[PDB]
Amino acid sequence: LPHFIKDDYGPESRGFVENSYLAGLTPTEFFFHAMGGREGLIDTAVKTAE
Amino acid sequence: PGFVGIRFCQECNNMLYPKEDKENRILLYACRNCDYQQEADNSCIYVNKITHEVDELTQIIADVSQDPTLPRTEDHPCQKCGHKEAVFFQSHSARAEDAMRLYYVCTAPHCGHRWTE
Amino acid sequence: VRPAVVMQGSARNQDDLTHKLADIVKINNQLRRNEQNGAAAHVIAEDVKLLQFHVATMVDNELPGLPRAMQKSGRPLKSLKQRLKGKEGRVRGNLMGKRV
Amino acid sequence: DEITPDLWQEACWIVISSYFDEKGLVRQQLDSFDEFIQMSVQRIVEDAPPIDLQAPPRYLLKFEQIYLSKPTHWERDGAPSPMMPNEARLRNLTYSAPLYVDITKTVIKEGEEQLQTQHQKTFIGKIPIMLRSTYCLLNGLTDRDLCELNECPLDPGGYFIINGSEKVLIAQEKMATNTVYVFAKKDSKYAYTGECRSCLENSSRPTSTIWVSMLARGAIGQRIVATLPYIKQEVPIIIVFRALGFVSDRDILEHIIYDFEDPEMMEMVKPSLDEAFVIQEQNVALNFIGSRGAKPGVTKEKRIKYAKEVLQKEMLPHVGVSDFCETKKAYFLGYMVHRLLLAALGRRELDDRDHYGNKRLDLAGPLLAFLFRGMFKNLLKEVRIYAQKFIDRGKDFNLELAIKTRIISDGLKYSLATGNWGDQKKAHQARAGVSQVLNRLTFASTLSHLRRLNSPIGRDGKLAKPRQLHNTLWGMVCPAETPEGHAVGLVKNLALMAYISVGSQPSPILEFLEEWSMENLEEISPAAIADATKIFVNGCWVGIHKDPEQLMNTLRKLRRQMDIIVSEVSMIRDIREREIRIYTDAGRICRPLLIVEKQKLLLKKRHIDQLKEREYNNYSWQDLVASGVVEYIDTLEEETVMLAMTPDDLQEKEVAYCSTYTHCEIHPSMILGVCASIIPFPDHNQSPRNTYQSAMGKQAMGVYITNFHVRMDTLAHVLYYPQKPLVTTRSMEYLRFRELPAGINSIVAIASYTGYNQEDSVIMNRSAVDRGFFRSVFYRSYKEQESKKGFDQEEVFEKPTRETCQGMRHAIYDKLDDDGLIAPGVRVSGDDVIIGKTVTLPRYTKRDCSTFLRTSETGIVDQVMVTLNQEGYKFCKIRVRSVRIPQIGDKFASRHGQKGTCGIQYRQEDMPFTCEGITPDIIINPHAIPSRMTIGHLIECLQGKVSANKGEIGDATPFNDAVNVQKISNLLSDYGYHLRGNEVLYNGFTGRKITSQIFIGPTYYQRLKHMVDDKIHSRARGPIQILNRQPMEGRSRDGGLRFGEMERDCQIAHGAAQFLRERLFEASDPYQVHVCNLCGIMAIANTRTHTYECRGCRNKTQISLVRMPYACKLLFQELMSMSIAPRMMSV
DNA sequence: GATCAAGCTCAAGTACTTAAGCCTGGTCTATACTAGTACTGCC
Ligand SMILES: [Zn+2]
Ligand SMILES: [Zn+2]
Ligand SMILES: [Zn+2]
Repeated sequence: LPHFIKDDYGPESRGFVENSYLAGLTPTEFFFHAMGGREGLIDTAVKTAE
Repeated sequence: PGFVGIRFCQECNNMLYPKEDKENRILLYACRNCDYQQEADNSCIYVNKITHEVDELTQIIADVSQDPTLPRTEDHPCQKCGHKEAVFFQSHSARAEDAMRLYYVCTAPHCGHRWTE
Repeated sequence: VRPAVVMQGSARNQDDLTHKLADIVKINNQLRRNEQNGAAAHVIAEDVKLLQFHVATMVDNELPGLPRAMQKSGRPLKSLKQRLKGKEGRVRGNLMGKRV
Repeated sequence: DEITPDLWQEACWIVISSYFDEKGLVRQQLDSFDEFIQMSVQRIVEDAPPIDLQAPPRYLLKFEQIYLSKPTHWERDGAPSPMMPNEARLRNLTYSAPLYVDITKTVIKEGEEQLQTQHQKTFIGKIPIMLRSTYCLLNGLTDRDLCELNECPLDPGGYFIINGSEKVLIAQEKMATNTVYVFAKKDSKYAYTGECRSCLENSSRPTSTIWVSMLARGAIGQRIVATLPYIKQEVPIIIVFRALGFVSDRDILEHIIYDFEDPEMMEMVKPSLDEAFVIQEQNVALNFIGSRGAKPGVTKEKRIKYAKEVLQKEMLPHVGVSDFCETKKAYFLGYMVHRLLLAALGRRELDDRDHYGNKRLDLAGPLLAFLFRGMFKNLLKEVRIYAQKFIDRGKDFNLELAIKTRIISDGLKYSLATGNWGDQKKAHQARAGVSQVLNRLTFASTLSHLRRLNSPIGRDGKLAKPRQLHNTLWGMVCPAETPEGHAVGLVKNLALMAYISVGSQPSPILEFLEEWSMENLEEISPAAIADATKIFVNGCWVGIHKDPEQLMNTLRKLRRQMDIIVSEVSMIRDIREREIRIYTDAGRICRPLLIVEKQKLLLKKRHIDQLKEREYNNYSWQDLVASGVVEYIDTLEEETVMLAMTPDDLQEKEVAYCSTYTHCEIHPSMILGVCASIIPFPDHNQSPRNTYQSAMGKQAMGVYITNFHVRMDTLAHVLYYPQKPLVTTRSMEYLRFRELPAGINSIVAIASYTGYNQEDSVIMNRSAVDRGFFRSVFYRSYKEQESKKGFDQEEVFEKPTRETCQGMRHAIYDKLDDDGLIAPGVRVSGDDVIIGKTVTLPRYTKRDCSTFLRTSETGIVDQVMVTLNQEGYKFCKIRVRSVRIPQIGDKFASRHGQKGTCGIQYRQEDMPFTCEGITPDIIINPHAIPSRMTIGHLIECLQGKVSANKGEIGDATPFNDAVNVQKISNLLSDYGYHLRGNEVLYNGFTGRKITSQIFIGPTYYQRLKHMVDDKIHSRARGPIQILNRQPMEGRSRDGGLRFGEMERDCQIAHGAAQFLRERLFEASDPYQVHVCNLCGIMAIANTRTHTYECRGCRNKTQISLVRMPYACKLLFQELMSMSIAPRMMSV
């Protein structure tokens, strides 16, 4: 994300959501979690045909 | 060893190909278009570095110090001028698997010093 | 096999097969007269070529290289092959699975 | 002066409110259409070539200027009158304006007999107008003027009206043009391929794609080739360079490799040179190209000329199509080869096809421009043929009669009506899906549809890479809003602050660059390109520069001062590659951001003050941008931008993370879209849930528009008592969800009661429903018109009668009036007749063609409207109303994906209750919470209980540290409730307390259009199709259910053969035929005269009856049609 | 005994077939040039 710096491999930058749902996710964590959800949705909508 | 550079003809500016003087047994660079010839000076016509021993410090340029998205650190001062601040980044270049090595550049203007720990 | 259903109005609309058979009969009659009377045989040739293309596109429209038999609006005809080719066809669309 | 952290939460939202008060929600659509009308059409008219026609006398027919008046309508009398959008929606008109073009025809024959003839404002065609655009009649009108005009002030516009249908152009994604992209296909003969979809700055829309590939290592070295357009054979780059007039190999290398000190580069380019050296002249190279060209080289002269013009017009047109530009083309192709070499040597990363910085959004502007160009070309074609066939007779011709205005009119109308983007005949070259019908189910659905994107990847494709949520969609697209069907990730939705660039001319930027120290590309020597910085403008390499740092600083100062460079212009300075890409292209999705200079924001407190008094000092977002406080950053520049999530990140910390920020986020919740902005606490839910909610908010009932009583829509759901959510996000104020809400705050209790809510189901309060809880009304509009298509038969509205009409159904026609139309307030049930129409025939002389109600509707006539359509024939619209009370089977859903059907309805006496007389309006199953992880749902219920007890609206903005569950619990404990929302409930049947204290509180629920009354279906020997005697398809036709292949397989596994036979033969299409026992072919049977014979075999005694499905008989007949002889041998 | 011709085998290139099920709504449907076909003023 543009919020981070280049060559940053830290857990946050790489999408380690350290917050729980009840606690709430920071915007970056939210976006990365959305990415993972997207992955799941695509797999669900793709495996069906095969 | 070093690589071998292209030699261009002086008449048509075309590439000179290697050839041997059968009578004198000497390496010449002759033009495939006109009848020009040159006495070779390296004696090597081909070099392929399969191990790819490339020094990325030559690929790095001082202008990278102007990138605001790069991280800066005060722990590695510049040895050429003594400036404290310096940006550091990875190789991030293909054909270099051990890319976790860090390359530093001095943020001082007109210095542009590059190095590695 | 080729029911002529009425459209939203009253004009009797003909089936795709009916239109294709109509074209076939047109070129067939033309060629028959061109062979009944001396037509130089050039037209006879061209006619046989067109007749072959019509007969082919009637049973199979997905001809590689050749143009698809078009109709109103530029849509391709539904050849007999397309009527039972696969899904929504006769075998898979009306025999193995059907409305009940 | 500086905004303190305590005032930041209010300041950022003040800025956001000013933004949405100035730009709006469909600004990209309105601006695209505006730019198309002011620039695209006029440019296409100038870009068309004057058609010189001559028999001698000659005519040029040059167009010079255009005029687009306001939308008007001409009745049959021909009087031009202003047409309102509401009038178009009602009369099924097309909201279009006439296009008048000035034409100049010059006659030149001989004897100095030259003369110009000017035809001012020649009506060339009609153009449909986008509602609320500059040329729309609703432009600049106040909300009161719109109310007087029966228009909704909240209607955003941004759509067209074609035949009365609201059509919206979906933004189509495409790969950026005029930019070099080096990819690498794993399974191909080429290792690396550097392509460039090239297109003229503002013309020649077809994007000539040029490839420069490298042959895979698998031969002496790796050869470089180029797949030029109009050539079906690859050509080594060296031939292309020599064909461009650079014959010396040194010159070629000077154009490709800028640093002769790179022996790796020389060694990588050597194989292509050694492979293409026999050619040493420009003529030989051009002949080679002409020999490889698609066109046959009948003569080398023509062959060579063919090539020359291809290399001058088709190869890299964005670089220039004029003559003497071979130097520019050579430099650009050299840079393309340089990029291919850098990728092959690994010093550069391959380009990502999903990076949205490498994509462009074709909006209504460029789409209508592409259509208008092609159609104007067809118009000039028809005018050419007309004038040719008239001058051929040696006589003048009238352009008024030559100009077939129907071409442009019906073309734009057809494209915007059907979605097939292209010629009406080219139904295969055209791409469908564009110009969809605007969704009017709820205001959120309308906004999302007007802010919808589209990726033409093809739903059939099974590659997940284009469907994945790329990192570059941050702030530009909603990560949650996307369909969950077969279009996941392909159909996207813009973010709240996302703005798609409209486009701008680069001429002023080019003049500024030349005015500074930049050196043009033809003026420099290749030796200067090594250390210098390259400068591209819209992808065209213009020149080089020496101090790119101060150059970028200057360009940025100009953009921040709204100087020569406008805000929509992108300026990305790649430092590693020493290049400065400037872009003015359209379709560049970008968003605003707060400039940060040191580690402090340029948005001082005086700015917030002026924006607070925005209604007095007329200080708007435009003034904020002009003050250099905000900047529009695009996805491609985000790579070079260092954002600060919040001003807190700009402070000094114990360990400095960045300390060199250059921009800041206005508010992170702006990354969400429209249907996702309504979700409260979306940062507390699993993302799939947020996606399902973004998909259902568009299905939720409400008040889709204020003038819903005036609109005669085909399908409309209105909720009786809409309520604004007690727990609201700060973005709803901009979505206007408070003004057109789509749900009701329900006292929901998460409990297991009588297990009538298990498996994602809910229990409703019958008493609440009796008090109007979630009650709604369903409006359905039926349209019909009387056509006088011919004198043989004419349609007319009139009460049919049994003695004169023929095809009168058994339904009674007494509900109709003598005019043939039903009256409002009349009760109508299924199969009843609402429009009595009769058509004259060639029980006699007239057939009944009346319009009945859809089956099983049972509504009441809301209103009836009568007018004249475009053809001046009578046209009626009947809006029927049906009151839908929520019942078992209706779908309800919260704002967290917690969707479910009403399992049962218990009365207030049977529902559980607190110590006080509060029964839950809805009871949902607790099992729906753990797996789905919709913690936002529980937090919403808690913030809602606190809001209801406190008398305020809970702030559920996604990322807000000022509101957490502990604070909400403390506030709830202040009103005498358990801090965790739980409450003691009593069993409504027995009054006993419930051992487990139930969780209960107000939660905003929504009712979805998916009712059970519209889905229940049954059939028993109903109608059948015509070709095959099988049941129809669909509820509307009383069709039957499909007993598919999977069902056949299941019954095979069960081994129920009798059942499988009943389902596939006896219950679908039982049939009998007579077959010849000898040849097995279907015989000719006549039961009436008991005669059965096979014409083939000449027998009439050996015939047998066979019980087969009609579809089987039809299959065998279709085989005999293909000459196959399927012989049914019964022995 | 050696060379040439014919036959057989192997590899590469081109073309053809399939892409889950069932279920609900909506909108839209060829120009384009043409000759004849009647009307209707004009004389
Ligand atoms: Zn030479
Ligand atoms: Zn230094
Ligand atoms: Zn027989």
